[PDB]
Amino acid sequence: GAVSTSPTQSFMNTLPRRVSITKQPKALKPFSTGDMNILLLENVNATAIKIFKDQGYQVEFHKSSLPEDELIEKIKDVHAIGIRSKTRLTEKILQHARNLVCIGCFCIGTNQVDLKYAASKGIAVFNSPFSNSRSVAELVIGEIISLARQLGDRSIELHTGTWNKVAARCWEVRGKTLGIIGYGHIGSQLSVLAEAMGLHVLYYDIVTIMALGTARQVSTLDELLNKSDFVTLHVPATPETEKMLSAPQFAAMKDGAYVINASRGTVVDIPSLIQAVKANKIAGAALDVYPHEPAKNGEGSFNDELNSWTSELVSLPNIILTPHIGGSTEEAQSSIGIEVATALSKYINEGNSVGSVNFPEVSLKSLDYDQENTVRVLYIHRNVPGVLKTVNDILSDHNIEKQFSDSHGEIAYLMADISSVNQSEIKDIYEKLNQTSAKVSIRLLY
Amino acid sequence: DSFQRAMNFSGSPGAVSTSPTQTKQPKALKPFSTGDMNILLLENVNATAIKIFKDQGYQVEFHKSSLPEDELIEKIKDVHAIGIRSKTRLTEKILQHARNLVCIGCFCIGTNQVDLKYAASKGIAVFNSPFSNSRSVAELVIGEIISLARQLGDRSIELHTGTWNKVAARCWEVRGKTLGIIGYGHIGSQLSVLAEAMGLHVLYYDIVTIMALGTARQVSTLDELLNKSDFVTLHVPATPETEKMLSAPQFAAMKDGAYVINASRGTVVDIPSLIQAVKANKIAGAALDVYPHEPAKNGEGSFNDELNSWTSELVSLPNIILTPHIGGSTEEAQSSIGIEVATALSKYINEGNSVGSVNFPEVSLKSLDYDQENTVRVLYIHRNVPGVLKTVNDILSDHNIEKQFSDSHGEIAYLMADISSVNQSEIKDIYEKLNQTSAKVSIRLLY
Amino acid sequence: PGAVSTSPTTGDMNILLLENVNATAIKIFKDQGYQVEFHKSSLPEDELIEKIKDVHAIGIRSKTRLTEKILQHARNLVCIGCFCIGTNQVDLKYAASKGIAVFNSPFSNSRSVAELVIGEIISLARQLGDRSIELHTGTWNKVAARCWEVRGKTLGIIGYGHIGSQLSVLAEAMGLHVLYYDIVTIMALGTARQVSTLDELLNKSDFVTLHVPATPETEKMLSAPQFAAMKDGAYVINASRGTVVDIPSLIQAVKANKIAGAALDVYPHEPAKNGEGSFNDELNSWTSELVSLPNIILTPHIGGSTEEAQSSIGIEVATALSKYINEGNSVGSVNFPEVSLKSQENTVRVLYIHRNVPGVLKTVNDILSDHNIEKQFSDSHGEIAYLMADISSVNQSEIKDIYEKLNQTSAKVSIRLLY
Amino acid sequence: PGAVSTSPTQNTLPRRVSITKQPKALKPFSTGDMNILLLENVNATAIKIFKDQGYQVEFHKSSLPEDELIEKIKDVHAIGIRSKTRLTEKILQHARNLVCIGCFCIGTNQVDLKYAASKGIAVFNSPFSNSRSVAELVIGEIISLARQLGDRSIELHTGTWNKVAARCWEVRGKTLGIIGYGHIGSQLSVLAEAMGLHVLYYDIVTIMALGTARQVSTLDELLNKSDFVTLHVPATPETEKMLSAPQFAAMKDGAYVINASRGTVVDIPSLIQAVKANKIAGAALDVYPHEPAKNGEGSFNDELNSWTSELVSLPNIILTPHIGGSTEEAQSSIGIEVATALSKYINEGNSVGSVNFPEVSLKSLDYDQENTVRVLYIHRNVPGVLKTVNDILSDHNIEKQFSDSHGEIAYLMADISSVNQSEIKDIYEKLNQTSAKVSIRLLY
Ligand SMILES: NC(=O)c1ccc[n+]([C@@H]2O[C@H](COP(=O)([O-])OP(=O)(O)OC[C@H]3O[C@@H](n4cnc5c(N)ncnc54)[C@H](O)[C@@H]3O)[C@@H](O)[C@H]2O)c1
Ligand SMILES: NC(=O)c1ccc[n+]([C@@H]2O[C@H](COP(=O)([O-])OP(=O)(O)OC[C@H]3O[C@@H](n4cnc5c(N)ncnc54)[C@H](O)[C@@H]3O)[C@@H](O)[C@H]2O)c1
Ligand SMILES: NC(=O)c1ccc[n+]([C@@H]2O[C@H](COP(=O)([O-])OP(=O)(O)OC[C@H]3O[C@@H](n4cnc5c(N)ncnc54)[C@H](O)[C@@H]3O)[C@@H](O)[C@H]2O)c1
Ligand SMILES: NC(=O)c1ccc[n+]([C@@H]2O[C@H](COP(=O)([O-])OP(=O)(O)OC[C@H]3O[C@@H](n4cnc5c(N)ncnc54)[C@H](O)[C@@H]3O)[C@@H](O)[C@H]2O)c1
Ligand SMILES: O=C(O)CC[C@@H](O)C(=O)O
Repeated sequence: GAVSTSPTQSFMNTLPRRVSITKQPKALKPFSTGDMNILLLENVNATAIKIFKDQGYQVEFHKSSLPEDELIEKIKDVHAIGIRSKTRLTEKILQHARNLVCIGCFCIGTNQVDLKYAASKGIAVFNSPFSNSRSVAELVIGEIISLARQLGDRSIELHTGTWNKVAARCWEVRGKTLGIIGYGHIGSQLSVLAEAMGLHVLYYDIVTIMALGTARQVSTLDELLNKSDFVTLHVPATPETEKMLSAPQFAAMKDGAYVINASRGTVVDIPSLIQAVKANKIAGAALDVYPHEPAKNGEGSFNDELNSWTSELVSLPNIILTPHIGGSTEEAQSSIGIEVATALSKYINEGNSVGSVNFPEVSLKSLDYDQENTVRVLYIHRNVPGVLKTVNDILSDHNIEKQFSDSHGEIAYLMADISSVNQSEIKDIYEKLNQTSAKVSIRLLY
Repeated sequence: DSFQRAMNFSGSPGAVSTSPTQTKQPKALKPFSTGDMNILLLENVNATAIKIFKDQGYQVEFHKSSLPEDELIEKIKDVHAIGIRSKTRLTEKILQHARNLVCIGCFCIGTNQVDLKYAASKGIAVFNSPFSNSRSVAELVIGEIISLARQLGDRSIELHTGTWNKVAARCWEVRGKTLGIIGYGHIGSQLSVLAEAMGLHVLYYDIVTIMALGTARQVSTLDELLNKSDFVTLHVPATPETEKMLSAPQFAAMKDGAYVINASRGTVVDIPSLIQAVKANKIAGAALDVYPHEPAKNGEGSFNDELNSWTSELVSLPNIILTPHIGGSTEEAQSSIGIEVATALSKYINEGNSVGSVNFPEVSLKSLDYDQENTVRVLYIHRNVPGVLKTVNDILSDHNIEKQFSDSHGEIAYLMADISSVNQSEIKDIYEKLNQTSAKVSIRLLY
Repeated sequence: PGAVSTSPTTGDMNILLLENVNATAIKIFKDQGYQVEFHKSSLPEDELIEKIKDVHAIGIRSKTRLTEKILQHARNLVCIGCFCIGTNQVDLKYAASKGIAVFNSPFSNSRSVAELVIGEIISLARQLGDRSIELHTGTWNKVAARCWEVRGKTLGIIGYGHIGSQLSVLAEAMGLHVLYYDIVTIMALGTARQVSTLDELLNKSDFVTLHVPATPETEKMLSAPQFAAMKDGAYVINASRGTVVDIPSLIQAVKANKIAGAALDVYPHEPAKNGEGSFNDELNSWTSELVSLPNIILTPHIGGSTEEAQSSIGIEVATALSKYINEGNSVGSVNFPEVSLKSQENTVRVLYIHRNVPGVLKTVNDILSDHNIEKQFSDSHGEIAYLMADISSVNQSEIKDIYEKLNQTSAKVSIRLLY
Repeated sequence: PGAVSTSPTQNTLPRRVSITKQPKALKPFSTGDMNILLLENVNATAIKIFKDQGYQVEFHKSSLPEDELIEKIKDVHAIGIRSKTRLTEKILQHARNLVCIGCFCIGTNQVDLKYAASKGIAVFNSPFSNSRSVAELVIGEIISLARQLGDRSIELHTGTWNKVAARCWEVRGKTLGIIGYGHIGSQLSVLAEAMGLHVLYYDIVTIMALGTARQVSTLDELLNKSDFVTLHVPATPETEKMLSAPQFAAMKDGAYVINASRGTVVDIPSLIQAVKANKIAGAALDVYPHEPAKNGEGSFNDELNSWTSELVSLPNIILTPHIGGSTEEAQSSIGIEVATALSKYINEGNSVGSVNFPEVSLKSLDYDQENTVRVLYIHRNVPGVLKTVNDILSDHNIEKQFSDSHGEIAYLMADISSVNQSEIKDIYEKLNQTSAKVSIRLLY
């Protein structure tokens, strides 16, 4: 009835990637310490080895994990350690790590590390949560097509001599609808690929999320299950996602629809999927993840003793099974290398703990090249009253340009930039802070 | 002199200048011959075709496979149109018995299963569907690119037999990789756009200069494409030049750990040389939809050393995807073929329209309006000799001819004429006169 | 879809060009080797008569009247090019009666009009015209009130034809939502939506624009009741036809602050020529009223007045006349049957224009019966018909014989043989 | 002869709603109600955001005489202005309660930023809210100039019918040269491509193109190859008169010039001369070297800019009075940006995006952090102040703390737990009598 102001809101005025004309960051070196020793285990990617050697750190590399007694001896001298999933950094092991500044988990998982014990010794732990997104999104595009045309079945037939040309119930993916459960890093990336392959994209999330492209958020999962040809899961493991696709969800789906799970091994009830496929309700499925997975690669590893429905699952048509290869590419392993090595490096060189999984997240803008006589104090301490009183007293002869402290449990982390400090005064500040009683670990960068 | 004002002509001062630019209802018609229309459909044509024919009111007989030769002969005696696919062989042996047949539908690309020349000689028009499977093949390839990049087939076969084998080594994200398309035709150009959207660089080789879609680039030699591509895929016709165009020297021109995809034609790759390139770790994987020798029917021991001798060798190799000519085996493709060919046969029967025919002159005329009473359409198939239009236009000379179109194709020609103000007495007279001209091959009148 | 299911899917030829047709046309004709005479305006009737007695093709635009009085003297004329949409300046029936084919350019101005509208949308949304007129007379008047970003607003297109569908894609790219009303079901481009009633479009649109023909149904189709159906402070654009809007009712809707602005390219009465006192109360009585209103953009029928449009007309019509002369192709002709044939030695093409009566193909195909006819196409248009036949193995002696025989048939209107 | 190998690897989320813990809402100590004063007809979106916080809001459509402004500002905690209200030291000296200033506009020169910072007063503005509005204006002027729309309409409004297709063009296929590929330039780029123009841009920085725009290394390459040239640059000494006689000579015959950036960036006498010589076919100007302070009837004339009578007598010139950002949507977005900024500064102490202040903020306290106070301590960047402050707070655990400096001023923000109402008053009075203190608030 009246022309009127459109819904416009200022955060939608964006700017493309450009080159700053910044001032050179001052490079900072620790007090009293010599060479940084990095130990990398479990065949971390060469991108990581390179980033560390270019800093001038000494790097020791291993393709697998170490026996516990060998790991103990090596870890005594080491300043940073990179691991993946199979190295268990327990208190038994970390108690001997007198020099360790940080731990890199070159992977998503961090449970192999006793995070709380580590924090208690002032050891920051970093990981790579989102480095595998593109690899999983592409896997799914490939499985959509592969399921749509029963590729796996065709190839297995031909490899054993059966020629079975079938158009019945095989589809062009253009025009079909993809239902994405969880519009996160993977879900939103998959959305754009799926639209490019000519699918209509619906998504269900527990949060209101701005769509990419022409994807549509649906308010209930049953709308998504009702209207989707392909349903795919990109959710975390929570109690709410635990078995969130079970018999009633498969009944809500279309006859001859398809199910894809490269999220978490718990999110699908497999006995109910097996039964939905056997009833010809579900036309095919692709699983990358299972309730129980072997610890190592091997030849009889995937069987009825690991998951009891294995012999049933294997005997079904149009089932694609993969052994957790969602993120298993050279590009992903290489990006993890860069993300985590860069993270450890910024923590060592600048004290930046943003993205740490067990630590307060603290950082400060870099000092300029030309800020002569400025020191950065990195003070990890016990989260009790009276500690900033102590510290800011010790530093009170010098102007503090800026300072940031934050806490995480029983631990806290102060970072302060102080100006006009000569080398005599630096040694004095170090020894004073080193004999405070709240101190867990201290480092000064100059 | 006037050659400076000619190099500063196709160059310019600098001037703003013009950019480089660039209802009535159809009357439905029925033949003069009594007894309707029998359609025979073989080899499991799609339901879209069955529906189009029944809605015309034709009597339709449907079969899911082909017939023995003796059964096919007896059925074809009464039939007015026959739909087939690749495995029904309409030889002269069979078509000699087809006294009523007006047209043949090939619900597929190939027409070699039909003796097209014998058919044309009897005034039988043949129709097919060349370009209906394009999207289906392009999507197959996108899926095999990813599947090969990630060794999906190998992973699944392992797990189905109980082997857990997680591998990132030489498994890749296809974003950033380069796709080399050999043959930038209907399928190649479609695949190009998909591949860019999946974040591949696309190069293509063709024997002709073709305008790129998107930001694909044409390379002048195949070896440049083989040198620069991570994935190589073939979308070419079967010519003597494409016969074994990827052999040992082309695999040596390719990258270490590159990939080969062939959903074009069974002859275009030399398989013993591919087997050898894979065994030497030169080629990291391959997907084949088509083979030199393919079984005639689906079956359990059909794909073996007796059909192609290197079968047992090929199957024992890692990261090999084998499919049984399923490039165009989708519901959407089979359904579009259904509609294209059944619409074509239907317009040929109801209106005489032979456009898109593979063995016939291509002739058609605008539909007559609903309300054009007393108008007949003459469909006269004859021998392409002088003096035939003289004869025909004489026979019709008492009636105004609203329009007429004749065209020739070899020894056969096809006249189509719309004549107004014709009563039923005069119609029978025209029919019997045209039916006893000596140039006549077959005649039909629609009113 | 409650189950996964299938998805949807030659230097003898004299050309005379009048009224300043575009150079693209002059070039196409000279590259054929035709002799070309060009004029920037039209000719007096007596001069036109003398020139036309030898002309084989004539190009005109809107102001040259090819009456029977003039065409009766055109002994050589094969065809007429209208380098424009309109053809009423030509007596089409008399022309057809002499075997003269007439061609025009209906759809060459589509992009030019669609861009004009995108510009007027923005200009009206921000009162640009008013701002500039103010400043040109010294008034500084910065105004944000009721001025809008077009992003998010809705465009209502009446008539989703060549112009409407082109405008649709532009408007979406500028971030408008597009609704359209047409009297026919038309598949949308992009994410435009067809609305089943005009009143729904008027109710839901911020900008309303007209791209319809002049029919009795479009005659004054936007009047007082349609402006009442529109939003307060909505906008009206008419670059279709001068009759389609009731202007006194638009004036009244603007005066009542119902309509916030309007752009008109077309009027009920327009001057014949450019001039200084041409647009006034004697031409349309509401002129002084219309002019005194805020946020009204007035243009003098410039919707298709670009270099690119004039240039495309040049190419379309000159190519058409050229294919008619060189190949007999009459497809796109406005007053003639539409006939053409796919374009070695010893083949002739017979072009026989004749009276549409029985017995004529009998006569003609008799005359040609010593020679094989490879193909042949005849069609009719009223009292006239047009045969085109390709005959093989013909030497120049036999060609002259066929010509003289066809030239003395009684149904004949005009004949030409191409070899 | 090649080897397949790792691609060159370079993950966001789309905007989403948080399902965190409910933010604890915080109220200042010694203060009662927050009074907001809004001048110069700020948009209703701002009035609404402030009343929903429960602030008392006084609104005016214009600016105030200096003596009235002085009296009102004595009580006021936040003031919103636009370009014409001059907040000098003369006026701000009497601002005993003022916590912050909103500039509901891009410009902040009307405010004495340094004096303000010296009294602990944070100033906020809206730099980039007008981008889309300017980009659309330009698309409209491109078309309007290409078709001489303005000239046609002026003619008809006076009774002249003048149909012209000569040197009138479809913009499809033409080239747009964007000088300054910033917020406006990059937005315009995408629009222009959609209207079928080829886009070149010149910038002093390497900027990744949107779409199929192409960065050119020199300005004269852009001037040489463009049909339409448009300016979206800041006022620097390098942009001062950056289009003058030599740049117009580098441009195409019958090309077009658009300036909705800054009033100084084009040399107008040289543009007038290029148009008169038929070098430049048309121009649109939104901005001038001298502009009137207010709307009025004889404001734009030879006394303001001497070439006015010359400029106005030329064909195909579009003149607008600084309306690049004058839309409902732009004014409304400014409303939201600045009112939200002032509100977060008042309610949470967040000074990020401040133009004259250290940029400090802390994650919100949870609903269930009972007995926590937030200390907002604006002081002098001199040694020994954190010693004093962290001493005063040393009976309480500090959960977190962030101090940063900007010249002679610094700003500490500290979250302290387990504080009852007795102890809160004690901390306030101690911090209020520290010698480094400029201003202090506590939120609890
Ligand atoms: N298969 C593999 O090898 C592999 C590799 C990488 C990641 N992953 C897994 O994939 C999943 C997604 O990774 P990501 O980075 O995209 O996650 P993300 O955290 O970026 O996003 C997950 C999404 O799930 C949504 N969500 C949470 N609970 C939900 C619920 N109950 N219903 C619906 N939506 C819900 C969240 O709102 C969010 O949008 C995780 O489980 C991750 O560990 C697996
Ligand atoms: N696998 C299947 O089920 C299936 C399905 C459909 C089509 N096909 C086949 O795919 C192929 C492509 O079909 P299309 O529709 O895209 O064909 P098309 O005719 O449109 O394109 C083929 C292209 O190959 C080019 N070409 C020919 N010889 C070449 C050579 N020696 N080197 C490089 N380029 C060459 C041609 O110039 C042309 O541009 C054909 O063999 C067709 O039969 C297979
Ligand atoms: N101003 C100019 O200089 C200029 C230039 C070119 C064309 N035009 C005119 O613009 C108009 C549109 O031209 P076009 O090329 O798009 O024509 P078109 O014939 O392609 O489009 C007309 C459309 O309007 C629809 N329509 C007809 N009557 C209708 C009605 N009563 N209500 C709603 N829809 C109706 C038709 O079905 C069709 O889709 C015509 O009048 C044409 O002559 C003007
Ligand atoms: N007319 C109005 O009402 C109005 C409205 C909004 C903005 N503006 C003005 O428009 C301009 C653009 O605003 P914005 O938000 O895009 O600015 P921005 O700061 O995002 O972009 C300016 C761009 O200019 C580039 N640059 C700087 N100096 C340059 C030079 N000498 N030559 C070329 N490029 C140069 C910068 O690198 C940057 O990319 C500013 O002057 C702004 O004040 C005017
Ligand atoms: O081209 C002309 O002569 C102007 C009028 C023209 O628009 C027409 O009648 O189509």
